[PDB]
Amino acid sequence: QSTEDLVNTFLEKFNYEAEELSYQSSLASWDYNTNISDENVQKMNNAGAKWSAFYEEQSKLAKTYPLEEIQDSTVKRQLRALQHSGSSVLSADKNQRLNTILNSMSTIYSTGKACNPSNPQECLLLEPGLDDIMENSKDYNERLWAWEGWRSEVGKQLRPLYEEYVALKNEMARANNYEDYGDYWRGDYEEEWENGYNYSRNQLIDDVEHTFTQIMPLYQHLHAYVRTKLMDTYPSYISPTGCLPAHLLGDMWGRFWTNLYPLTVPFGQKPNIDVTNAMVNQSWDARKIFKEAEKFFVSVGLPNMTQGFWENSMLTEPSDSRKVVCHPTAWDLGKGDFRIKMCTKVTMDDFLTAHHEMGHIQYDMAYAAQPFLLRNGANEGFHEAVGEIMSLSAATPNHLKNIGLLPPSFFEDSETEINFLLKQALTIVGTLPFTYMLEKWRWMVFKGEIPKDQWMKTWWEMKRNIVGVVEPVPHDETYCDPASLFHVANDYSFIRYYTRTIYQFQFQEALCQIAKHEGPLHKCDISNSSEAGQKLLEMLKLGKSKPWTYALEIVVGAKNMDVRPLLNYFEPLFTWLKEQNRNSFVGWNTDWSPYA
Amino acid sequence: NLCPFGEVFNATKFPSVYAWERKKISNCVADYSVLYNSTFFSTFKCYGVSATKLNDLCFSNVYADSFVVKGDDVRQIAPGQTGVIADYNYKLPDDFMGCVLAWNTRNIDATSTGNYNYKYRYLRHGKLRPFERDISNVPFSPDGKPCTPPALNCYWPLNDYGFYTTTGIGYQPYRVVVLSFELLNAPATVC
Ligand SMILES: [Zn+2]
Repeated sequence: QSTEDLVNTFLEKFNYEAEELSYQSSLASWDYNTNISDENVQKMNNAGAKWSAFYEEQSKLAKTYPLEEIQDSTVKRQLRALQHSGSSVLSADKNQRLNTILNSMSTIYSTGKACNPSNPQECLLLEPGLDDIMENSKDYNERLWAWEGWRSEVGKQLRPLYEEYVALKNEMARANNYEDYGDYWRGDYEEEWENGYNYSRNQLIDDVEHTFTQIMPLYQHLHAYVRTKLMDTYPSYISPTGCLPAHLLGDMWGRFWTNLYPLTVPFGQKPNIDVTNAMVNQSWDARKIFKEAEKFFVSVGLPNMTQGFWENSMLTEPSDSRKVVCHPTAWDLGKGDFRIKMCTKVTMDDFLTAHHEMGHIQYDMAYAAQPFLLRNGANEGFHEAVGEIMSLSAATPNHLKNIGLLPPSFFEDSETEINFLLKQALTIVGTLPFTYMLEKWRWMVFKGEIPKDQWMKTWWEMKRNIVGVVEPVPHDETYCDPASLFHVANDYSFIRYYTRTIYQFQFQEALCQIAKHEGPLHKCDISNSSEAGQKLLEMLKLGKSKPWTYALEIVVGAKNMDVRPLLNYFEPLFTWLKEQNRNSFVGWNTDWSPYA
Repeated sequence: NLCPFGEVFNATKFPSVYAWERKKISNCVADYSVLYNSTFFSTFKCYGVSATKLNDLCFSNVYADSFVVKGDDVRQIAPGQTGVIADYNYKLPDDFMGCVLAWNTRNIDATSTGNYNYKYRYLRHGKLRPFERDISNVPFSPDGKPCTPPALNCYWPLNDYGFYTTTGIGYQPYRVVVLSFELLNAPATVC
């Protein structure tokens, strides 16, 4: 019996046991989501616990098996995944202390309440109140109270925990041999393969910097345009040259520029197309909407949906007693069971949502043949990107005309195209600078480049330099602004979002080329092209068996991330933006402060 | 001489694949007409014979093999196609074939909580030779010297199938009867 013979038999049985328990846990979760009741919670917890315990034992058994000895790449990848064992190394009470810190911060974020200065009695919870206020208010005073209040109560409480938070995370990382918690995080992108598919954690950081420098011009032009539009609503408040105030961006954390759109529409008179009432006129139903989405996938050549999925999936909001989670989700229960849980109302947005959910389910179907350890998307970004491109093609007018919801007579015009492009830009272009800086700061803090005494100071300076955002009122070291965001509080990496956006555009450009669409990238539809679907399918099939660089190469011909397709998509808008911003100043000055 | 083939065709319980039951039906006459007509069988394939001539053909010492396998395993029951269950649980001689019948029986054999009664053998030393039955439950280990409970590298050879109602069709339980026809070993028991 050789080294790998022992390894393969062990992996052999691990898989069998895992499949059964994973399924039981999944079923319990589905039951709780569909009907919310207390014992459904209890049953859910019990199933989850056993699955986790089983995994830990297997991981320990895996680690006492040399990996270098194995000579088969497929087997080694599988053993590698079982062998990671990241938190096992840390001491038990160190373990306990860390768990307590994490639970505490999550609770503080969830229960945090900010009370109005003007009315002591009025106190607003973030989830059903504070966001609404920030979303709708056009009053500088009101936006300010909300921003400051959340800042003061939650951030100050969070900071002592956060500091202890950081120290222990770094300690376990070094015990696990990673230099710091940051590369512990950076490890997933890292891949090793013999003929130049090698990737390393060091390389990822450099690649991110290069992409950022390239998209820099487009962002600044957008910043200038937004600058002028807001000047109309808030003339006294914003001095042109100066950076935009943080509170006025429309989101508490400023992640998305989407809600600024009513203020910023390029052409007020022309309306963005909506087919909702057309669906109402034609008596469309939720089942009807799903059926049409399935048809789009069939024409591109990807397999149609399963018999079983239609029956078990909850496609409509349950009536009467049952209580449900509103958020749409796609479920791969396991054992051949695929379900989508959502509440569907007849609206244009829902038609688009259905297409996106279906895309996720298709990839799940594609990688089923792969082994249990390898049954996943190649990288964090890839799975989301695959769902996204499908929605884009559904949204194009030609597809709607073929459906018949859009009349044949309707002709798109230049004004509508510009309006559509700007709306897209606010959501896509705006998010990238924020995402980059957030991850930037966290990584530096983990390695210790930034001293604790200067943590807030550095964070605010960075915001001015990169995102062109300046704090309304100065903030003390006691405040912990990064912690206020949910992902930071709940320890979730945000690097995935940046990468996904780059991947999606590359995929679209390549697919359109196979389809031979002639014209603008925004106009292209991949519908009714068998060939485009086929090559997408090949990438979907491989799953995690081979590296991410290899997979990207198969569909687009390039091993690395390329920001050029993103620029091509937004090029017509860019020319228009340049003409508007030719007269006004381009760029921002860090010095200007609202507080001054 | 005609005897109903219905009762082994339909039974309360069909055994597990590792303990495949062998039935000798001889001097029992089946028209074979219903075989062609009914669509009760999702898959009906006779590798050995065209089956157009089955009704006229005289049958000697026919054998029925009954077992429950999941749907994916049905193709494994074919000439060659060794895989795992053909290799370790039921072996079909490549030269000799009769008719294979497979039908989904999800509602009878599967339930929401699940049915774990059926079993398959995933680990064995050596390969099953044609039409040979291994019923033994050894402790198992590639090095020999079996360690009965928690030691490294020793594992039990039998795994439960775990059929569930919510699962996909390949996962859903299939009951399969393989009839094997011995040609001219003795004067035909069935004519
Ligand atoms: Zn998604």
